Amino acid sequence: LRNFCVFSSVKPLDFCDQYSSPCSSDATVDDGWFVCEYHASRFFKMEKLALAIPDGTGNNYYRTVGKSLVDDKAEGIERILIPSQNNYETVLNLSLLGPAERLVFYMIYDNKEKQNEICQQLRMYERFRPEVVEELYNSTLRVLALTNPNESRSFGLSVEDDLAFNVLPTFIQNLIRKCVAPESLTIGTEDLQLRNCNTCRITSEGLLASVRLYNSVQPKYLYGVNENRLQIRNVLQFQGNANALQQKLSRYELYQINIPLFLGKQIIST
Amino acid sequence: LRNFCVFSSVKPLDFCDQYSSPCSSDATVDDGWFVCEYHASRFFKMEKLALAIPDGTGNNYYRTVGKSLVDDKAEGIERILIPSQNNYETVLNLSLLGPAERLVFYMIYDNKEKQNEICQQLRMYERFRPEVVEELYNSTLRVLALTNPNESRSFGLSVEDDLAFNVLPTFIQNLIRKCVAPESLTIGTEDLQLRNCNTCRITSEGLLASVRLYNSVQPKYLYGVNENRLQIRNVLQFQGNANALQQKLSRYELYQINIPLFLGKQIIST
Amino acid sequence: LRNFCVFSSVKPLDFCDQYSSPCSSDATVDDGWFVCEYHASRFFKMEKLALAIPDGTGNNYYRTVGKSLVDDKAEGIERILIPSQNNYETVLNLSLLGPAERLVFYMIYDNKEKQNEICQQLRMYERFRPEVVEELYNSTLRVLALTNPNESRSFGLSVEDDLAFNVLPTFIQNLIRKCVAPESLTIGTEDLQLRNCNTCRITSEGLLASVRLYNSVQPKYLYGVNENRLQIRNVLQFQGNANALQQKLSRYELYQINIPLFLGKQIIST
Amino acid sequence: LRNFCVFSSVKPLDFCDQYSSPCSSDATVDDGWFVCEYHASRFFKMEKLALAIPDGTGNNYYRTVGKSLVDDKAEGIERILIPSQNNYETVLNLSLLGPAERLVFYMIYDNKEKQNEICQQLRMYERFRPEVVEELYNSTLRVLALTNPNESRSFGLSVEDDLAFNVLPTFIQNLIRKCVAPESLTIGTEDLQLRNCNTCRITSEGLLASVRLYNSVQPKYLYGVNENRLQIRNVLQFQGNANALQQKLSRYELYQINIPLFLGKQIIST
Repeated sequence: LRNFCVFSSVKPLDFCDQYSSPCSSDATVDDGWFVCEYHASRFFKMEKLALAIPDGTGNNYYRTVGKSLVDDKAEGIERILIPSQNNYETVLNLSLLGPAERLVFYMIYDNKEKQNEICQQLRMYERFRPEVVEELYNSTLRVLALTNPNESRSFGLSVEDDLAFNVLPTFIQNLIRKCVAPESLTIGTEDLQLRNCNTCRITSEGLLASVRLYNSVQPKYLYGVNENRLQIRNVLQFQGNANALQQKLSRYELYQINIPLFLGKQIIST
Repeated sequence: LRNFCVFSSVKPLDFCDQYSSPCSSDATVDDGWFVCEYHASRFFKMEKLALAIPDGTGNNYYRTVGKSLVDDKAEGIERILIPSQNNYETVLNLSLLGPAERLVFYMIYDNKEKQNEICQQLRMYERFRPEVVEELYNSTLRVLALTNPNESRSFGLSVEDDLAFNVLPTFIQNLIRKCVAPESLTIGTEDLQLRNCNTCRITSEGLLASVRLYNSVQPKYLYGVNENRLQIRNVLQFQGNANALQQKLSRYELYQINIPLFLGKQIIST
Repeated sequence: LRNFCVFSSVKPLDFCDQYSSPCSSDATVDDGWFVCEYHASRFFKMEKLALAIPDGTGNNYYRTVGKSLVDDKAEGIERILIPSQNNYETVLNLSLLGPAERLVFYMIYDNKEKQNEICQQLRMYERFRPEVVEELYNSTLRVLALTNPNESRSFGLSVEDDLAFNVLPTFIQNLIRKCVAPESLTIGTEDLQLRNCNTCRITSEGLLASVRLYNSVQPKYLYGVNENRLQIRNVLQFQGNANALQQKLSRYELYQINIPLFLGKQIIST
Repeated sequence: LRNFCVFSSVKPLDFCDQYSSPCSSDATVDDGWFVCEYHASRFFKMEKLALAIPDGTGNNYYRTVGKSLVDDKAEGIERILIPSQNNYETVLNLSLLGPAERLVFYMIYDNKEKQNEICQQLRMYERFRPEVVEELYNSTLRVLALTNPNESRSFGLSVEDDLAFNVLPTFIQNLIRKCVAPESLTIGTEDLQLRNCNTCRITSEGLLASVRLYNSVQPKYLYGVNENRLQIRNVLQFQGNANALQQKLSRYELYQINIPLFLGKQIIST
């Protein structure tokens, strides 16, 4: 598979003489997410980060961790990172999306009736090109197949967290497992406390950025804005020169104020 | 003051025809620590980091935060970042240090009797050069003068934390204030939750890295090691190629596993 | 006989259009083992070594000695070099092996009932090629025939060692005699003390590497390992440059740390 | 020191216009013996061998071990490897050696009266060149200085072995320590059983090859023989062709029949 993104198979059904998928350059690497950084940012509101664990000899074990794009001012469903099967249609706005993306989302969340309804309603597009549904269905199925199943992963000390996790679809479970790093990682015979505090939570509505931590990240795929419209809203600004703002302190190494997803514990077998 | 480091005035008392202070390049910037990064790393086991707070217009307010160099395997006094006046002599090993550094440490912690004893015992060095004690005392005094005193700073919800903080010397109090960032910062009219969890603690023995978080930082001033001696100790290593170690994931942006000092809350007045 | 290995006659019963035996290049020399070095390493966990005894004129008498591949960390049945008829099925894992190898092992250890059962159960393979059992049985029988019987060989000063040796099958007895060198060899009229200490033992469970000597041998047929799987286990390493590790001493002739099989005494008649 | 051999300073006292020391090529490496392989073979009847201990990462720790040149037919003082101060004069035949070698041996064994007597008797050679004794004495002293002093070394389970070892001179003690390998070596936290049996012994007469093991080593510095003289002595020879002598078995890797010096246990600190 040259492109591992589950949304890479989405194409204009009407006419595709020359179309390029919007997947980013990371869609060609098998990091286990099966979602490119562009699509993850667009849908699940997160980016990818690499976490390196050293051993003592000079070898590094690498892991993926999600970086939350949710600001501290977001409320309600705006703080939901990955929606669950109970509210994915409302959170992702499936009615507004195109039929191909809607079918892909239905197949991801395992809605057989919706899958059949969309497939039967999409047959009239066969009159344009004879692979409107066949190749899309096959590609999505072969992408989802790779997600099917002494390392252990716990997502909280409470039973309700485990119940919320085990009712999610297999693709969603794999995405959450790959995007959420453990607070404490037991590797070999030693425990590494990556963080003593959590930043995300798993509930009946999916994976949410429950903690309202301050986020100062600049998205590299969601930075578009309409300059033609006039926006009138109060903000706060600083008065002073470099002495008052202490601009010289910028010469030091900057501490990034971001929100990586940390929750639960992980056991890595020998 | 071209050099703001309190230890920059320490010179060989016997002979100083051509001597260069070991202060790093950051000793010439007035960041409020009054201790260079080299000396802070050597004594208080921490480095300097810059924290930027945006406003909304495009201006950044900069602050200093300490980065802990204490590993999770350290025990007891090895986890003490900044010792208090009760145990600074034992923690810093004053009996092993030179007379000039010992006098500087005595003056920092306000031990008048020790100051007078060292000054009277150091008079025999006047026979080499007539400024063995005078210029050192004057420089240390003028450095300490700058540390003398609606912004507020709380270092915990418990009374004992405040009692431990207010019994420290003025220089130590200023260093702790400059090196420890607040968990939540109330700026203007809004609260920014920099971190929901703490990484350091203030007790009767000073500022300690109480939380045994995993540290993967490489000191840039304490990396020396004797290769001639043979060291025999068990460690853990990873077996596998790039596929097993997932080296390709290194192409993503790395999340730094370090321990910045976060504790208490801060109120910044308009 | 171009190939003297007893396991060289094992072939895929189903289809053998182009099959090459895994016997090593030493299978074509009649050293008396009747087992190639590859198969000896695979089953009995030993390699072949040559021992030369000079006379005084310039002629050398050559003998074979087994080199143990068992490490000092092995425990229990992992230290068994050549299993006896009491536990050969468990040690060699006959239930996991193919029917041809199982039949060969049954014939080696003289289990007539198992031989007949396997021969009658293997008749259904005659429908593929008409020599599934006939040629294999004939080759194994003609190989075993060569092993049938004032030189003397003692395998210990205790009676139980002799009792353990004399209850073994003829093929196993010949293999042990050829692979185990004497501690003291009486040749002509003089005794040569090859070794004052023993390295192997013969008991009711066969020939075992009883002595937990350190083994630093690298097998040349058992060096395969799966690099795709991640292995997490603590080991010990040395810190230091060539001066600390004394790498220059590598210019001298190296003393090989291996475990040849030495036990008992041998009398060679004129 | 370009040449670490203690006997390298021995020169013809009468005339040295063009003289080359008989030290071998290993005299320029600081292996801790301070005796070249040629001189060790000539006097103490042993050669040098390298022993490599692996760790688990890929680094090897190297040690020196003595290889005994004493045959199993030697008797009495012919089996003495390193003589002690009680019988070094008789074993080494000091009365037959030259004055320079005799003085070097006296200084090695710490015989002050003999040293002074030889130095005063060697003054008449000052009339040839003015450094007959001065440079030799200085070189021998500076060589012996390097031998002066949680690793531990035991040379037997009996008290008499320790008493015999501790009464030897410092140079002899260092030579025995460097040339005798431990039977069991405790490195780090694990024990490596290099050999379960000993090959040498330490007694009141020094280090001896007590065990009459068969030796088939060919010395590379003591192979000279007078072919002009006729030697008449009975030996044993083998009758037969390659089939009777089993010359084909020479194709296997040969097991060297030599006698490395193994005795006691060694503890290597971290």
